[PDB]
Amino acid sequence: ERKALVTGGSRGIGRAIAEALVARGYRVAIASRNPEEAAQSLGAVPLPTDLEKDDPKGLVKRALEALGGLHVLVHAAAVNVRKPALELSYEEWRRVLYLHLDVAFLLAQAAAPHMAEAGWGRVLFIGSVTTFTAGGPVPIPAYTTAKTALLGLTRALAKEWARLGIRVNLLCPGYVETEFTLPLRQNPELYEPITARIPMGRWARPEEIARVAAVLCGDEAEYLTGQAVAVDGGFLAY
Amino acid sequence: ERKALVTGGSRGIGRAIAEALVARGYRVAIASRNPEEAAQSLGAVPLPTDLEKDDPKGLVKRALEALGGLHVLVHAAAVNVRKPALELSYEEWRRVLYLHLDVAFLLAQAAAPHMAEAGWGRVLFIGSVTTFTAGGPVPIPAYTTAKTALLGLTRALAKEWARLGIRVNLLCPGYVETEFTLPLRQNPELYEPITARIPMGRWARPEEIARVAAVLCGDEAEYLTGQAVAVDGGFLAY
Amino acid sequence: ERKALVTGGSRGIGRAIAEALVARGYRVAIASRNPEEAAQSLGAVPLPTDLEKDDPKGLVKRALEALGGLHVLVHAAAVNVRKPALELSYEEWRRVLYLHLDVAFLLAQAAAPHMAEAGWGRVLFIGSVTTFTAGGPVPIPAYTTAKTALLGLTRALAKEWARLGIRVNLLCPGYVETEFTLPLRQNPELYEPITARIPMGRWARPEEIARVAAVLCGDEAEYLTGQAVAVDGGFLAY
Amino acid sequence: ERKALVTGGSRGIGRAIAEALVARGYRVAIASRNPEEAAQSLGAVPLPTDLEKDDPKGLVKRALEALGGLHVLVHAAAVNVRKPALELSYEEWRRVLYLHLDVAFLLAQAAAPHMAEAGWGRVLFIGSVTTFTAGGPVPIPAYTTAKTALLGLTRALAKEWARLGIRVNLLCPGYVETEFTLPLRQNPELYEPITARIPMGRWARPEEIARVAAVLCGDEAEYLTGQAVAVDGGFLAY
Ligand SMILES: NC(=O)c1ccc[n+]([C@@H]2O[C@H](COP(=O)([O-])OP(=O)(O)OC[C@H]3O[C@@H](n4cnc5c(N)ncnc54)[C@H](O)[C@@H]3O)[C@@H](O)[C@H]2O)c1
Ligand SMILES: NC(=O)c1ccc[n+]([C@@H]2O[C@H](COP(=O)([O-])OP(=O)(O)OC[C@H]3O[C@@H](n4cnc5c(N)ncnc54)[C@H](O)[C@@H]3O)[C@@H](O)[C@H]2O)c1
Ligand SMILES: NC(=O)c1ccc[n+]([C@@H]2O[C@H](COP(=O)([O-])OP(=O)(O)OC[C@H]3O[C@@H](n4cnc5c(N)ncnc54)[C@H](O)[C@@H]3O)[C@@H](O)[C@H]2O)c1
Ligand SMILES: NC(=O)c1ccc[n+]([C@@H]2O[C@H](COP(=O)([O-])OP(=O)(O)OC[C@H]3O[C@@H](n4cnc5c(N)ncnc54)[C@H](O)[C@@H]3O)[C@@H](O)[C@H]2O)c1
Repeated sequence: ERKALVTGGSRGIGRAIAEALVARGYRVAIASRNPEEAAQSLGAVPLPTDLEKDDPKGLVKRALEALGGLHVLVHAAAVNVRKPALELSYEEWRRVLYLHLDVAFLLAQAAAPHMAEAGWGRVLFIGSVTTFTAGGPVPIPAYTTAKTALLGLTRALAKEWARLGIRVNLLCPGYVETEFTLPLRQNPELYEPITARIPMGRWARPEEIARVAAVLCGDEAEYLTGQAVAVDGGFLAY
Repeated sequence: ERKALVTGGSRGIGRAIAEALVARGYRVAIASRNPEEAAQSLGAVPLPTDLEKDDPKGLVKRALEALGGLHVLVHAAAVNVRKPALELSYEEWRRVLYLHLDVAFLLAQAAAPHMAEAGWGRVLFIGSVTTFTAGGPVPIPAYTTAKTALLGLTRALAKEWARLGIRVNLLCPGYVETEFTLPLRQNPELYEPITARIPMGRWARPEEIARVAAVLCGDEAEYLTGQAVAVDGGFLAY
Repeated sequence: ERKALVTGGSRGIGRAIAEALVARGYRVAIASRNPEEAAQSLGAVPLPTDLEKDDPKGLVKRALEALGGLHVLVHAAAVNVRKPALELSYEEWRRVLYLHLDVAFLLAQAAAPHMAEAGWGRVLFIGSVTTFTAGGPVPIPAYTTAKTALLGLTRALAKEWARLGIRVNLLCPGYVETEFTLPLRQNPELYEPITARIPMGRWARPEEIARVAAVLCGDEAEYLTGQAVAVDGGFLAY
Repeated sequence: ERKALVTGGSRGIGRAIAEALVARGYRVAIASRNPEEAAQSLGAVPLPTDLEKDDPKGLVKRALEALGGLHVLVHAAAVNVRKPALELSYEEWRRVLYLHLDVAFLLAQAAAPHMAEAGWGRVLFIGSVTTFTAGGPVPIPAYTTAKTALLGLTRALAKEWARLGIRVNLLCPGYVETEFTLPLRQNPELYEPITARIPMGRWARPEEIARVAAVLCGDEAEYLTGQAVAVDGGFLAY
């Protein structure tokens, strides 16, 4: 019955979220460049797309048609350029901000009318501990800016769409074991100082993050909107 | 199998949380001055106590004995003195801070060893939108101070007990329909300006708040600790 | 002796900041489309530019040449498209994000080497109460997103440039009497609900905001960096 | 002309603040157990008191009489019990909360009428990075709770007293070189992991913190109230 679109649903956190939603009985479509294999394994509809180039409006239209509706949107598609501000080019800055922020806006804007028609919707953007900090030993100014910007977008859309039955929140994972953060794990000068600040003493498994994502995509969030929810093993609280 | 103690479990939010936990299969004990009737209706163990006077350590000991263990602690017992700072006496200030904050510390401190023995625990303190604001048109300086203090306590205990398998979080409800907030609802100069700032356009039902409380008292919060989670219909985001 | 560039220095807050810096003995250059008259009145160097189109790098180069150095950067140039998310076009979204955020990054990136050479620098971005909220009754999703994004950029640049002697902060004014907010003041449904939330009971004068801006552009901020400083008459605290 | 009372004014940050206020032409009184020597060196009026036992109301009365008025209140008196929550006794918990929080409330409550009579006042509470975190490797749950509670009190009093001409803020210093933090500096396992997170790469000198305190005790803060201002060398932003 609930129809969901998960971008970045072929790997890591996005895949875990798609998995959790399927487990809840949702009909799910995953979008990535080569989603076929993961979709078949997952029991989801594959929607091939390059979100760094393709019109987000088109993906939402394809999702609506493929699923027979659209109630949930999760934007997990990931990219990054880990360079200090003085080294980063404007092109690289825009590449990161476009996929993380602009596409978030465009996807949500396109999906909202469908959720409104159903009188129920859930938009879940993915933030980071960098929504509240600058990444510590890691040089990620563009990413930090984009993930913090998402909290403003979250509040803004939540405010405007609340009466339409749509809830908009920002899931902020801590340090999770996925391919995206391999560079962090392979550099002791990055991994050790960071992990020393995680009270639980370990990084998260994608499925542990997805447990909370599912909640934010369900009836549990009926009165929860315009908020960031950090699932970081205690990192920010340290 | 999971054993839970819910103070303030005979009415409002606390009762709704106790209800939600029983629905999850948890064995629950509710503590309030006259919990008998609610406990029988709820399917919970009654633990009569006046938390404004009785040693919190004693209540935890009684809960452990009554339930055959203790994995979850929810402190919802409520009181307030709605007077401006210049009118408030030190006694009144202490009355509010004691029940909301000191008792939170004492209950958690007493419960932690039991959760640690089990290798799994959940502590849920109850915050407020006043954990982030001063209550707007309502004169509640002591309450605001206590609910904000709880976020510091939440971070502190989460940091220290993470390795013991205990998660500590602060559920921050927005404006909820309970007896505690009747004064707000019966004064147009309070109710209208506040409600105009709630994007969803309505106050919450206790059960809607409890849906999230249950999550924070379950496996969904395995990697979620030291955080405030606001369930306010968009109020803070407005 | 300290050389400062203030974009948006011909009117409102930017003009007040330029004024305050000149009062501190700083040599100031103001940038706007037609800065001549204000510059002459102010005792500042005029730098004509259209920051919605002209390469930010070029403006910084011109400022360095005009002032004989560059130690302080204040980005106050303003624009907005007050339309709800579902009405806003991607072009309009980009127009707001470009001037408020992208240009902030580009200007700071270009100015940093000059501040580093001097071993002392101050970057002051201008945030808003929308860095922490969604603007309440005002439909400003793009602006909210940009002003919140600036806090991430502030933290990121502050972290990377601290050792170079540069401090980076975000001054977040509340509701100020300038031409930019005239639309808010001329609509009772906007002005009254907002002002009712300002404890001081009145909007700010640009010079009152500039008093704090000057501090963040001086030696007082030697150990203050990567922070937002809200000057809002108590609005956020309400 | 402006009269100020600085508790904890004989050493460290409090002394530096008293010094900065005297430099601004304020008539200052410092309160500590043995303030005589520092007061004479400082050019301030000594007010002997043990704030862990003596009625705060009495100190304010003595300050009013000694200074011929009272416009500014800075509460820097310090104490701490660095023990984990499970080791900490309720007495120790109360000792920390009383001096840091209860006394802050009592002093401000007593001073407000004097500031109101003058139509101008400044209350400056002292927070910490633990107003936003749990202290990292340092076991300070009571202190963390108290310093976070102060932000709630700050917002609450700022809201209620804004119309009286009083501004109330929370100065949150990072890691400062004073006797109070010697234990941190003498333990490599504490000092190194903490300092590695300070972008500026060094701890602050008390006078650097006082530069900002003075601003919050002056006309610069005319429109700044109910806020925390962190002066931490970039620690929180890291
Ligand atoms: N890994 C972490 O520790 C961590 C922490 C906080 C936030 N996040 C956020 O979580 C989200 C998921 O990241 P992850 O770690 O699971 O990454 P991942 O590398 O495991 O997965 C990235 C997904 O995005 C997809 N993708 C990449 N480029 C794409 C494109 N051009 N078009 C469509 N899809 C594309 C991939 O195919 C994949 O399905 C991101 O928004 C990321 O910034 C991750
Ligand atoms: N109602 C709201 O809108 C709202 C919003 C944010 C936070 N909260 C918080 O939620 C919690 C619950 O409040 P609520 O609105 O459900 O209140 P409520 O009046 O509905 O219930 C209060 C509970 O505390 C109990 N209680 C009162 N005094 C007690 C004592 N001395 N010893 C033991 N138990 C005692 C009552 O018997 C009852 O079970 C509180 O911590 C409150 O501050 C409420
Ligand atoms: N007015 C408020 O209540 C308020 C509140 C919070 C934040 N702010 C922020 O403060 C800053 C200043 O706004 P303000 O209210 O003083 O506005 P303003 O209208 O008074 O001044 C705007 C300045 O930007 C300049 N400008 C506009 N377009 C430009 C362009 N294309 N190129 C170069 N300069 C251009 C103007 O010429 C002028 O000097 C902005 O960043 C704004 O978002 C304002
Ligand atoms: N040192 C830091 O790195 C740091 C960081 C953040 C916040 N703070 C806060 O700054 C404030 C000042 O601390 P500090 O580091 O300058 O400490 P300090 O040890 O240098 O000075 C403490 C002051 O409090 C006084 N004092 C102690 N007990 C007293 C009592 N019973 N009655 C009256 N006065 C008493 C002392 O005599 C002294 O003047 C405190 O509120 C502290 O928690 C300090």
